[PDB]
Amino acid sequence: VQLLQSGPELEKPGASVMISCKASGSSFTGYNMNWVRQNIGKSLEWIGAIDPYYGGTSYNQKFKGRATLTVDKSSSTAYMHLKSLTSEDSAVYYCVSGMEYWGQGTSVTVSSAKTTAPSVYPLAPVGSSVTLGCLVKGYFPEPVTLTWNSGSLSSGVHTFPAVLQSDLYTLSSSVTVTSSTWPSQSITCNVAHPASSTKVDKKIEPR
Amino acid sequence: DVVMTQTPLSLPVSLGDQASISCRSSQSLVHRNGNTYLHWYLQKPGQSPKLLIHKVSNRFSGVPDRFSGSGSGTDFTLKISRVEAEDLGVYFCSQSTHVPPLTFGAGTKLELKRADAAPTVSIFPPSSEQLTSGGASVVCFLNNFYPKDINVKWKIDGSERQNGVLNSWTDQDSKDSTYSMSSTLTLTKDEYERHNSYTCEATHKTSTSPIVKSFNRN
Amino acid sequence: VCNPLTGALLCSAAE
Ligand SMILES: [Cl-]
Repeated sequence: VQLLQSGPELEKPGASVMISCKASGSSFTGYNMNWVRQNIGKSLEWIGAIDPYYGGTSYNQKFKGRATLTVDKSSSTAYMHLKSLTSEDSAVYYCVSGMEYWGQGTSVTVSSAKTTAPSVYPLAPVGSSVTLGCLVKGYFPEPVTLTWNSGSLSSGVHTFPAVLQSDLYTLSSSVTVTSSTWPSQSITCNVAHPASSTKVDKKIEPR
Repeated sequence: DVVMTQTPLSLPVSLGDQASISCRSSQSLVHRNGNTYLHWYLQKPGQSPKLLIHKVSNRFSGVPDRFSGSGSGTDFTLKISRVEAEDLGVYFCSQSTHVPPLTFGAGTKLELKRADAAPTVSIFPPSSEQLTSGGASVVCFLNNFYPKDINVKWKIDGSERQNGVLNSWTDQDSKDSTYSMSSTLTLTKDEYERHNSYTCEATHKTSTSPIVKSFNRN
Repeated sequence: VCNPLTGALLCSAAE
């Protein structure tokens, strides 16, 4: 039993989103398709469910009149429509067959933000090890990729999850090396944000 | 709605240890039909949830027998006899007795125990690149610490600044089981240049006093 | 439809 969901969605406040869930393995019409979302914080909230043999629905009153569930039997696919979106709706949305088997989730981001390239800034100092970093500030949407020295520097790295704040994302990454390695050797962060055509190498220079 | 209270929020274990996760509902989950629709799921990192135990004590297809569930009425416990590496992740209880809506517990993160470690704290001034565009972000990394709970404050010229802070935290490190945190304070260049002392201040189990790193703008 | 995990959800018989 496998549930394939559609990819990430980005919407403005007040807009709608429509997500799909393609089911394979078991009998499509044998299980109610439930929908659940996972908020920032990891808490889970059940939205509703649909019977696919004839189409009856049950909603969490919280979403009643805002969410609409549908199915297409001819393609073993269930859909979730949610309208009047706000930032409270930014979440990962799962379909779940009989509450037994879960889809892989679909990310929905509700934001006023237009696509925006990050600004990439070096983090150099003002012991045995030295820690450097890179600050990837004010971009939209996710994702960004970051490496150090084209991936050759992998150990000693902490690349933090991005955070949405004031309708743009910021990420950072630290790298720690032996103090004998920098400033003598070269340390560069490699940042890509494909949505903005951004590909930046920022070499970390001593101040 | 039925509220599901899970404890603890976080459960540090060594591999091979027993683990117990408790869930308490705001009213009985015994249905008029005599069934108790109380289920347990595990969500491993970067994965979707997977069903482990259904109807209080039944293991789902394929689930190893180190997992067991018990309880009645309003109190339920999931037990893992001997924790394996693949068992780390977030456990949730869920009820379907009183529907709609189905409801869930907040989640219990099963994590690995290790020796306490003080954070490695590094502080960074704004780059000259950022300053040319009129902005100024100050960054603090608090790295490779244990246990997970930490608190950070920014103090400028000896006074706390709360506005303009962006914090992020890593999941437990795959090699050394520690945690790390980044904190970024963003100011305008004019605000940054108005002050000289910048301090990143943390509290952590490993010290009864605050842990600080500072720089002077010069 | 009646599913074993979900009790009365879309399942009159389970009430
Ligand atoms: Cl009641």
